[PDB]
Amino acid sequence: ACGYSDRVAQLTIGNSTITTQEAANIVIAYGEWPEYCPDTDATAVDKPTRPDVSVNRFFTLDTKSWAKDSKGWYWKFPDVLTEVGVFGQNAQFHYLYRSGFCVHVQCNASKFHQGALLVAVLPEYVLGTIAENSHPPYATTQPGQVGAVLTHPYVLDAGIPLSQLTVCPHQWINLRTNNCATIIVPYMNTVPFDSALNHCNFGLLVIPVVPLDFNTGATSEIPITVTIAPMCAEFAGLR
Amino acid sequence: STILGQLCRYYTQWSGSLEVTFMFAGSFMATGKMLIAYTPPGGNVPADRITAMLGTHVIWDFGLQSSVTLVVPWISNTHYRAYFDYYTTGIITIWYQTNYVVPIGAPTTAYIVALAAAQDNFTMKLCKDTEDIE
Amino acid sequence: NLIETRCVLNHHSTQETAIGNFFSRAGLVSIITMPTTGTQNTDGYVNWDIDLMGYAQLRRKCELFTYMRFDAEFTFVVAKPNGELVPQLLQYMYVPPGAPKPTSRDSFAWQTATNPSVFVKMTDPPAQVSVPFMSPASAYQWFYDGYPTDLDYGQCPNNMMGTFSIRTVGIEKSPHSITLRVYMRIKHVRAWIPRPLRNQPYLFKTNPNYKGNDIKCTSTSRDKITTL
Repeated sequence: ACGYSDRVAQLTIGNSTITTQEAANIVIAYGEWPEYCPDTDATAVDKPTRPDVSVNRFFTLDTKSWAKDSKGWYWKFPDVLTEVGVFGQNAQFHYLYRSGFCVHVQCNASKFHQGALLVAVLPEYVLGTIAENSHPPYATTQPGQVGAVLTHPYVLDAGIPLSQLTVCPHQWINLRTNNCATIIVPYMNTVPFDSALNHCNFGLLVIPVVPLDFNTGATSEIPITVTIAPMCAEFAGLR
Repeated sequence: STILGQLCRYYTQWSGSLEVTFMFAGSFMATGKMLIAYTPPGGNVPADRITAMLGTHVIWDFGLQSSVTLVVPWISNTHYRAYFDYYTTGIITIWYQTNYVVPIGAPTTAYIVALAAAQDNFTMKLCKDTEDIE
Repeated sequence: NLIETRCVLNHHSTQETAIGNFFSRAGLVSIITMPTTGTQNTDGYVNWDIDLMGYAQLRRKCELFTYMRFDAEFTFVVAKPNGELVPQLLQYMYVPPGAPKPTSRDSFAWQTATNPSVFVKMTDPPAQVSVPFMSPASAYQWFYDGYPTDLDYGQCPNNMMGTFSIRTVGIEKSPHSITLRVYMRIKHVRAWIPRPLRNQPYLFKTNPNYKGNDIKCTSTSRDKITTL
């Protein structure tokens, strides 16, 4: 998406701005654009709440340091922002929820660093332990803002090959070229409005297929900043 | 130290918008992001980087722009004695969004120069000899 | 081996690969046995929850997708444990989701009109029926990254497909030992969201847990990157 030799821009949304480079190479999940839920009897006697106030802006998650041995990271949506800003209290005080996303991933490194990060989105990202029966904890199943680290990235902590994750809206980050990705994600469920707390419609993964390498003496940790922007986010109160 | 900060001392009231600029001077080989955040008048000072990201801010990748500008929306001063200022002003905070990154051969410590000034809607009234000299 | 002979110079029909034909064909999903008396048959009835994650072969095929909608067709092959057929009358009752299941060989559950039952003699050719898309949601889903309220993590109850109550008709018990094979065939298939294929032995019906002590490589290994 975004890489060297692209006119630097300054995208502003609400009370927030990010200096990101304009690169018309954005990933649009399953060839769809985030829209406003089709008429469903539930929001016919209870119109959907669409806070454009401090909910439609640019949320920046605490950067993550990338070292030679980092195994990967992941975030659950909407869980990640459930605890963040009005996007939290709004998604909580309102039973039902529905929203799409502009997901931006970005590295900062020298032209003497090297590494390859795969960035994909996976609907219904259920995980499994090492086992006897035992469903994963609540702290790793719904990590929130901080996210969680992958333990066995080869099977994606879900008994399924990483080698095949590109069958999903992915985006590569090859320091040697670009240094940032962008993904448009449309709401995906088996019902128009689900529960903003119980269910996580999808998971975001940032895995380093090609480890980070440099010659000692150069910054040993590469930052990986992730900015999130809700698109057409509605909420049903039912009152 | 600013021409503005000084010329205010020669007046009593004043109000308008200001624009603070930050210019990174490090080596052309370093990258990294800073989080410039404005905390409005009467507002609580950012607890940490995250609590400040929810307020009016600007992520500054100085790896892309060697300079960036913020604009204070509005401030007001109504000077009185008793000496106190009916100054309605916000605060500014610079946070390390990401760590400072540099390859081998470039200085591990860079500098930023801050500059401000009034915008076209800034005004002043009531002159009064300053207390800058002796 | 690798006999590089006989090259196919004609493209094949895209119909083959069509999800419809991929997920077609009837298949054995369950085998129930009601011998006269031994361990679990001093009763004379069986309650089988329509379970698809029964045979990993079928399951791994589905797991290829996140959400799936479809109609099913069931056929009942019945004969004694040794292949012999006798003139024994059978009753298969379909217990719809959120409906009372037989608990006794004669629970009133067997008389309830809303629980559709099918009658057929053992000599009669196999009984066949089509059970719709019972899900309350727009489609079944093999994965639910959430909670339905933790031990109940990933469990989606909007998938419950119903239960089949088998048993022999008659006040008395049946003198014969039975063993019926249940075949199921998906009709009208539609899939959304294709996900990575399984590459670790399955360890549970309800989740995707894998033996983390023994993680297997998707592709065999070789000596050198050049030995071919």
